[PDB]
Amino acid sequence: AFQKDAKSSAYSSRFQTPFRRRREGKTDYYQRKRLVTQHKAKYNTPKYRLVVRFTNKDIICQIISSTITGDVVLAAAYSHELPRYGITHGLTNWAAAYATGLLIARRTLQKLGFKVFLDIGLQRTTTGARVFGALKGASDGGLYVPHSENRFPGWDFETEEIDPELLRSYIFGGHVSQYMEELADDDEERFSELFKGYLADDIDADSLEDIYTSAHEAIRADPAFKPTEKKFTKEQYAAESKKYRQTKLSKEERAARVAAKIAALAGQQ
Amino acid sequence: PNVSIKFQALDTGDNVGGALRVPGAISEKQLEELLNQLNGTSDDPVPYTFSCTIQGKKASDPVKTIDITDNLYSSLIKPGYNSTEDQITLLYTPRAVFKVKPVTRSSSAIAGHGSTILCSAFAPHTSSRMVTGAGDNTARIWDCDTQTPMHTLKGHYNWVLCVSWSPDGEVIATGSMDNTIRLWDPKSGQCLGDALRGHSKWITSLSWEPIHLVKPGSKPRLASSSKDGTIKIWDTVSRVCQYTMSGHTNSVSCVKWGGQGLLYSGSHDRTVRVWDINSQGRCINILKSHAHWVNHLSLSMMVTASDDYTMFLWNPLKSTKPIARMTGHQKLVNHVAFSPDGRYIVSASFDNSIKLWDGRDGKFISTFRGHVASVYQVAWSSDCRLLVSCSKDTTLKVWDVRTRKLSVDLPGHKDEVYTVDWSVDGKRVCSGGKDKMVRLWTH
Repeated sequence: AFQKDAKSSAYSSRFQTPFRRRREGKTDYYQRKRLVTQHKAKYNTPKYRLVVRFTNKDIICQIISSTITGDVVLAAAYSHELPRYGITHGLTNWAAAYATGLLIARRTLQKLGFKVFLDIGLQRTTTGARVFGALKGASDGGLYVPHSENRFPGWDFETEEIDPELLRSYIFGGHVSQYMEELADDDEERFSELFKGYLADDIDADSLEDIYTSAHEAIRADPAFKPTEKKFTKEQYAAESKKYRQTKLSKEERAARVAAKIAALAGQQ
Repeated sequence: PNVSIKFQALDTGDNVGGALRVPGAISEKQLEELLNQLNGTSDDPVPYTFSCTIQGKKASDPVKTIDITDNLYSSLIKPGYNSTEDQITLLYTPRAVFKVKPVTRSSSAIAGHGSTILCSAFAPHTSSRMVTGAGDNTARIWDCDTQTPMHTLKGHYNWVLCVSWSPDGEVIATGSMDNTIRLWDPKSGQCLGDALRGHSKWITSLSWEPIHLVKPGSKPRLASSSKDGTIKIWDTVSRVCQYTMSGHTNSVSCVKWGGQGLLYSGSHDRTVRVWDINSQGRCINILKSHAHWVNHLSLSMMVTASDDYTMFLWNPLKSTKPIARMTGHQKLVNHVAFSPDGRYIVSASFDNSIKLWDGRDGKFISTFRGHVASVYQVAWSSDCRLLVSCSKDTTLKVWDVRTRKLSVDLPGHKDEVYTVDWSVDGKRVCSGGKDKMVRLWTH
């Protein structure tokens, strides 16, 4: 980098590296401490977090607990399963968060015959955020997930009040259809760009609420998680992958490279 | 050591006979497995449930089921009788189904009907639909799932005192002070066009036979009770008044129908009338007994709860004489749940107590205590197993039917719970207070 920046021996020598999962900007250890650590007199009683995470367009809900060897997944549901239940579009929206969360609750609570805490991760807590969508679905789903109402959309700021006519509307995609409506007579340039697939499968707005309404039914009816079929084995995926992973060296090879180098770069061209 | 078992059936239902011997060491879970094999019901998730050996007023507890059979054989309660100590007596009845993982975040609240009042309906099972009725003159259909209001039915001239809901959930019926009942489409929120006239005074109560098993000649009907002192039977599909039942001097507070053939009414004139609805309109029997106004009714048995705080059980259909007089509550019993459910009745009273009764024996199985104030409503939530009660103390409590112990209680700072509806999955409570919200608990 910059000549008069650059790093001394002494800088590096005494540098204390942060964790790794911190270097990665992925773990808030301060919040993790407080999420995980258990009352000392409840002994080996695991403290299960419901982890909700948003990728660029897949939602992740795992129920996780901890172990000094590593954390431990009890249950996992991904919003990409939702085609299974009759959901194909907008699956990182507030309603896919709800749906996925309900899928998580129903699924685990099944394989159990349950108290659990929200790991928001690094998400901001803004009112109307969709992490909290996950929460509602896991809670309407059957889990005991301790929570308050003031981050669900349709929470009145300037009064301690929830409009649930609104929050229902979000669970079902009502803000998405209403946009989808509104775009059907003020601009079809854009309505064909985004909302494309809805044309391509003939699902115009009004129906949006039913898709989710019956995604719900479908889910409670069979939450039991279908793994993908696979196609190619452990071994193959491995083998084709090693075609693309460089492999280190011997000191012997490196030794030559320098000796070779002092043959070239040195003895007067 | 072995036991001889003698099982005799209790209630109409399954029949079997033959003593059967099993070894003494065996547990209750094994005893049912032997008995069910004989009964010819399978050893599936069907619980097959026991009650025992009639008595237990004593110093001790009497004969629990789950105690190992060798222990029971020695000492049932006493060592037994002369005729026991040799057999164990089992009464067998189904239900019941399990729900697993309880969960628990706070219930969603759905605000509505400002500061208002009276009726609640939840179509159990698949139906997510909940219907609330109010003095505000409207009714609102809500989603148990979303907890958002689907629609508000705004037909009525005045206060809505009562409602009925069909299991299809597609039809709703309401009774108003306006003196008419209306039939509505819950999905559309459209008046059926069914406005039923005929009652002069407020339509206080109604019971509806959503579907009629009998040939289409007979259709589904709703029976309504009114302040006018009369009851009318109406055709839901064609909003016509098939029959009028006159004969009550005072207002008709409660009615039961769905009997599809028997109309049962309780009125302020301290009388309970049994009726033949079909083209006749004649009251076959009048049950006399209650010193005061009859508030609540159950129709298996016919059970009436009165202001005179007594509950009467009425014998088979023709004779009109009382089976037993159940006493013990101090005040008015608001509601009771009675059914073919093992002839077991649960009564909620103003006295702030709730009692479980054996209609056949007349014995009081137990009383649930712990609520501070009058008990507004009750349901046998889990089943035979659980009783759910609501009160002024803003509490909906869950109680163990067998023990009559209190397991856990639902509400805090608020005002009170007027009524509750329970499904296997969840509980819906209509509450009132200064700041109002209906509560939907999910488990």
